[PDB]
Amino acid sequence: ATFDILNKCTYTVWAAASPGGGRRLDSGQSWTITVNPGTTNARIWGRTSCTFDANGRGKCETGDCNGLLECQGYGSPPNTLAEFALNQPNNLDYIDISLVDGFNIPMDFSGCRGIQCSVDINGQCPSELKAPGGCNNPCTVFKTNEYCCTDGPGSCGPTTYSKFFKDRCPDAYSYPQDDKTSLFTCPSGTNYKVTFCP
Repeated sequence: ATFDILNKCTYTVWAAASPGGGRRLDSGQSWTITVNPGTTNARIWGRTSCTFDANGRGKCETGDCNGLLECQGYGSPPNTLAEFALNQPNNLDYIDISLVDGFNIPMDFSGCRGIQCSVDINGQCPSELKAPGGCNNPCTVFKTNEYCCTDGPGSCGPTTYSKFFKDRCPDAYSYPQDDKTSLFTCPSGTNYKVTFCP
């Protein structure tokens, strides 16, 4: 599938993708990439307040991926995530927005359907979760089963912290096993758009 990633934010967002790399997107700028069929574990995100040298090495305030402009792996929370797995059994793509790795930039992720998390989550973030330039999931900050779901299927459920996210962005994953209301499919052959600050 092709993904068009567009920055509508008034500030620069350094877009990233696993797999795909990364690009500086000033306001209004787009980057289009191809992710091949069968790819799983994939994600697109944006990074805020980056500094990079002439070789693309540096650091971002949110979503940094091992200090590279061109990501070769996942970023550091908090980062709003567009997650996808392509061309899975029965020709289904599995898509979602996740806040399980935190929020940093409001996002729209569209394909056969539009999913959005566009609220001022940073401005309303609980003091327990606040991070420079974003809002961490409780699981990232507090390493307990109640937030992280490590103890098996059904061992965790919504918490006052997951609900902070879920009340505001009902369609995104708010805790690791938030599947029934956050996991979507599109028929395979769909193409996608990720928009920052929709």
